[PDB]
Amino acid sequence: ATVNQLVRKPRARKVAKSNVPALEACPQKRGVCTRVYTTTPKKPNSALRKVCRVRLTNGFEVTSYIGGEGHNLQEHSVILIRGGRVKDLPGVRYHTVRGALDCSGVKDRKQARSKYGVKRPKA
Amino acid sequence: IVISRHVAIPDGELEITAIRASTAIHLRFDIRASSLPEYYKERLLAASHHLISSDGVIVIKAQEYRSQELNREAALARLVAMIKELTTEKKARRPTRPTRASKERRLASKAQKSSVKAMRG
RNA sequence: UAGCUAGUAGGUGGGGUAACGGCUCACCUAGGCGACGAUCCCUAGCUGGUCUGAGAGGAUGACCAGCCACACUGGAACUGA
RNA sequence: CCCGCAGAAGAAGCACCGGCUAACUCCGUGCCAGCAGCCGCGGUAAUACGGAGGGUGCAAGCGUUAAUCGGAAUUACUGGG
RNA sequence: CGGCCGCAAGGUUAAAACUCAAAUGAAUUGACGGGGGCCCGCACAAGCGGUGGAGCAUGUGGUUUAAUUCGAUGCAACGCG
RNA sequence: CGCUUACCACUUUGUGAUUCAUGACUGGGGCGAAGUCGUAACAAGGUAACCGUAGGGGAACCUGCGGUUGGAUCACCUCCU
RNA sequence: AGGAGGUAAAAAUGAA
Repeated sequence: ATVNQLVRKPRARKVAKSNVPALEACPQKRGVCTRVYTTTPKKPNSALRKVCRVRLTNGFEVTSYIGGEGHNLQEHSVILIRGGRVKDLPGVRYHTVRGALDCSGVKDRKQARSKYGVKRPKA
Repeated sequence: IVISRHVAIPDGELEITAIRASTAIHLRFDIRASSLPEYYKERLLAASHHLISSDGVIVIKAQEYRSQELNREAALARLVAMIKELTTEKKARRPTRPTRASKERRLASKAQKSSVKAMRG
């Protein structure tokens, strides 16, 4: 306690560390995406999840998880990145936006298509 | 024999053709299926390399050197270093997925399953 | 970031401005500031307020209103209330 | 703004349904493809994966991401060790 | 990293990036100990006779073939069904 | 009007201070799977563990010195008032 | 009942 010391040195405030270091407050960022590969998740679960490295306009080079049943990503393909980690992959904290500029929607998606950016079939 | 690391290339499987452009100009070839241990002639036949022929007789020319001793030696350096370039399929990939450790982690999954029957009304 | 400053702390006289003053000169004095944080470095327009919060507080200062600063960068002056 | 003509005529999607957290069955694929805010799910009866139908919520908006405060008595002056 | 001290080995003051959703404390029921105590048992000791060394019957693993059917396959399968 | 003097921005030079990027190579750390060898710690972990310090070694770690308990272990047998 | 000596033997791993 010691309020006498409190007037000598005030109460501090913790550092508001963010889990998404994309950029200060940028909801999305444009990446030129290099190295489109795959990897295995951590111990309790198993799969060969598709992933890709990326390079933003500011200069950061982090990884991004490509969700969805299949993808149209190629060697360069400029994409869009959003926050959120997957917990299974050690080292990724960014989801790729399925549906934006260079990323198409997942083939034949009826339930939940806003996420995965699939256009509603009027036909 | 041509000295390599493990297959060590038994000479007699090399086609060193001397031509002019001087007898020092060698147009060296190497056969892609020379007893190389299974996956070796697999990675030496197929390649995303340069100086690789589609018939597996890899094309290298011994020019820029007038001495015949060096042309034979430099071509050898461009073989072993080249064989390292083709044995480096993504530096370390087979990629070998263990088959018995998989039953161990699956047991661990059921271990968490046994403790996930907690709190509820 | 531990000592910082040498027109710098003050006095007298001249000068100077709409006006007080190291605002500016000459001489003299040797002080002034500093752990209740001087200097240094980094960040930032300030407030009324906005949002959240039971309150105390905390984040923030775009839009409407008030104040300050700039007009391609920097320097000076004029005209003129 | 008000009145008249007039065929219901021209006008409903989006997330989610294992628990947290209101709301379920069936089919297909079988630690593979994939899901995920948190714990986790999947080895041929998966209410969690994709599809179908039904259902819960909100509604010309519905969700993801980013940022702020609260929950946080996890800076406690109010109010901790 | 820097400052300070030290002949030196270093000491002192003292971060962040990154990564996980746990780490940790006391205590409780069991378990186990190349820990202890009490007690038991062809467990060993004191004795008798066998297997494995030989031939053969039967069962299984393995192997060959068109089949050499299926299950059992530490104790608690192998003259078993 | 022209000439001349002081103050000055910018420029050039020397010269250090600070910081941001970059750098062949190198150091240690985190994470991921558990393949190589070993089996250090948890029971007395099969040499009690740990702290400080020095030395040594392919690795956990070992040894010497001092310290702490966040260590176990007082079970039986010949003997005396 | 107090108290004195004293008696104990090499042996890894099951995979983060």
